Amino acid sequence: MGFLSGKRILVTGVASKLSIAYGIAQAMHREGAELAFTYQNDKLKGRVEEFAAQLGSDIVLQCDVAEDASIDTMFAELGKVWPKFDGFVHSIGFAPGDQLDGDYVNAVTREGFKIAHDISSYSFVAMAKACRSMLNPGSALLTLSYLGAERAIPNYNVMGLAKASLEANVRYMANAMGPEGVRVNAISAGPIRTLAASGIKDFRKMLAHCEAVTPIRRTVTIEDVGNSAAFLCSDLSAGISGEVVHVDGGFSIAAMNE
Amino acid sequence: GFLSGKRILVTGVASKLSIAYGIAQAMHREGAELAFTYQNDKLKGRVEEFAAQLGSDIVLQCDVAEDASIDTMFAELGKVWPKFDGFVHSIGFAPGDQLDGDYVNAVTREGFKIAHDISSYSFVAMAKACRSMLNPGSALLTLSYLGAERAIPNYNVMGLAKASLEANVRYMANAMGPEGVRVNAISAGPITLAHCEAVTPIRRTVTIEDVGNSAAFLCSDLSAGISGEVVHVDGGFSIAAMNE
Ligand SMILES: NC(=O)c1ccc[n+]([C@@H]2O[C@H](COP(=O)([O-])OP(=O)(O)OC[C@H]3O[C@@H](n4cnc5c(N)ncnc54)[C@H](O)[C@@H]3O)[C@@H](O)[C@H]2O)c1
Ligand SMILES: NC(=O)c1ccc[n+]([C@@H]2O[C@H](COP(=O)([O-])OP(=O)(O)OC[C@H]3O[C@@H](n4cnc5c(N)ncnc54)[C@H](O)[C@@H]3O)[C@@H](O)[C@H]2O)c1
Ligand SMILES: Cc1c(C2CN(C(=O)/C=C/c3cnc4[nH]c(=O)ccc4c3)C2)oc2ccccc12
Ligand SMILES: Cc1c(C2CN(C(=O)/C=C/c3cnc4[nH]c(=O)ccc4c3)C2)oc2ccccc12
Repeated sequence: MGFLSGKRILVTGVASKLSIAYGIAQAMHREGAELAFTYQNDKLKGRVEEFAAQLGSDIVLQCDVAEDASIDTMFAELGKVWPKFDGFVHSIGFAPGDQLDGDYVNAVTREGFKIAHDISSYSFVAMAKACRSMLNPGSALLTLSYLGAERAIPNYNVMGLAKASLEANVRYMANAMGPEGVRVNAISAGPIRTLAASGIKDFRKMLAHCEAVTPIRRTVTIEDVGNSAAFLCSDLSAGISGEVVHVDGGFSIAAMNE
Repeated sequence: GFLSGKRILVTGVASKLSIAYGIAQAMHREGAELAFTYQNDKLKGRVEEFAAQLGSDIVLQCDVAEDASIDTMFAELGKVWPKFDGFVHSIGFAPGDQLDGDYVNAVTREGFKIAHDISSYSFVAMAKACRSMLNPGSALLTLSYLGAERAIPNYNVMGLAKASLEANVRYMANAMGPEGVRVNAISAGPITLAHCEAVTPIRRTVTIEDVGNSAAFLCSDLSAGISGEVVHVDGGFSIAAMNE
């Protein structure tokens, strides 16, 4: 048996085969995890349904985290099979295309601010509220974050005015939920390129440097991420709640090279 | 007067107890030329009254909720300070509702939006609206708390906005640096507003004067080498643990 044997985990944000959350799933299922899957809208149903086919899970349900009701009804349907389950993965994030443009001050708008903080940050706790009662004792939550949340990176702009908002969200959550036997963590992924660079400019060159400058001299993979995520979602990490773990190959710990 | 020859806009004065009041008090003390904002017909009275005390009387109606109010105040200010050297962001809100008991239970969609909207977005928003009036060696400032960095019971969604705000500060500095603008936050300790003393290194809380003279400094050219920085004016409470 692999660990997270015995566990039921819901995994959000699975757009593709190179979708990171595809990695989180892989690692988990590879370790005998029974999963469940949400898709955003009818456009992604497909499709993700098939990926869940691959990973041996029936459960396939719409969930547009913009709407409290959609999250409610999602979980309600999920309860039909999983009266209880053991945590979910939050690999959701968005900010209107225009938002991640050039100069931050220029580009950022109240609405772009609103959406980015709603979808990449609030949504995570939104889900936690709706399924709080459905969490077994010893279940864990995870969400995915970036170094933007910690530092100013061009054309990331409002994204971590969000990821920072989301980074604290982790903490307060982990704080409110421990008493009842729940751990909230987050992985600071390096890059790692998936459907997200669909608003990120300058990307082709962006990876090489920072590959020559990462302590390990390669970018981390959806496997590398999937792998720390599965551990952070398994009982092996029983003593880790409220921590923002970096999986960037050590990128954020170097400086001035070369 | 190490702040002399400078024109700074202070927001968020509402009482003698206000942080912004000590900031202004401290700022005039160092010969700064000051301007103020009110947010209510309520507040207009007191703010105007303190204006006279501090020798200035640029006093304008500004509610950071409305992108429109914002630009009109800046427009009105440009008439008297066509250009100036920065502003203090002593604002924060959560319709709370929110800062009572369990975090997850308390928090709501709207509540998350409103906190973030006023406590964090406002700060950049103003910055857009006066980009153009900012003289080189300008300084923006905002008042934060430790709840950004650590989960304080009952601070709840505010923590997340300050987190977002401090993020915001780092970005703003980075965007505005090529034009001589510095941005910083004071992570102030406990003291309008809304027993660390035993655990605090200096064995007392910071005071409006403490925070005052730091703002002053951060907004003067004496703090020339500091930008995008969250200075903990909390008496070293940030950095200690388990003091019996
Ligand atoms: N290098 C990277 O790509 C990188 C690095 C660090 C963190 N992250 C984070 O990891 C997560 C996954 O992004 P990714 O780029 O790896 O894969 P991705 O870009 O395919 O993930 C995007 C997901 O956003 C979701 N989404 C957007 N709006 C939604 C809504 N209203 N309702 C429901 N779902 C919605 C979709 O379900 C989609 O699967 C994001 O939170 C992202 O910020 C990515
Ligand atoms: N004293 C403390 O408890 C403490 C400690 C650390 C940090 N802070 C921070 O300092 C800042 C100021 O708080 P304070 O303690 O000085 O008193 P306060 O919170 O009463 O003053 C805040 C001011 O915000 C203004 N305001 C509210 N909504 C507004 C809007 N929509 N548009 C424009 N202005 C608006 C009001 O005029 C008010 O005087 C806040 O950002 C707070 O988070 C306060
Ligand atoms: C790597 C890397 C990233 C990672 C982190 N991931 C994201 O947060 C993506 C966010 C995002 C946010 N909003 C978006 N909106 C869109 O319309 C299309 C794609 C889109 C992506 C991609 O962001 C960077 C910004 C600057 C430089 C490098 C990176
Ligand atoms: C409080 C509060 C705020 C802002 C002002 N900020 C603060 O000054 C916060 C101070 C604070 C916040 N949390 C704290 N937590 C503690 O446990 C003990 C000290 C402590 C102090 C939060 O905006 C509001 C809007 C409506 C209603 C209440 C508030």
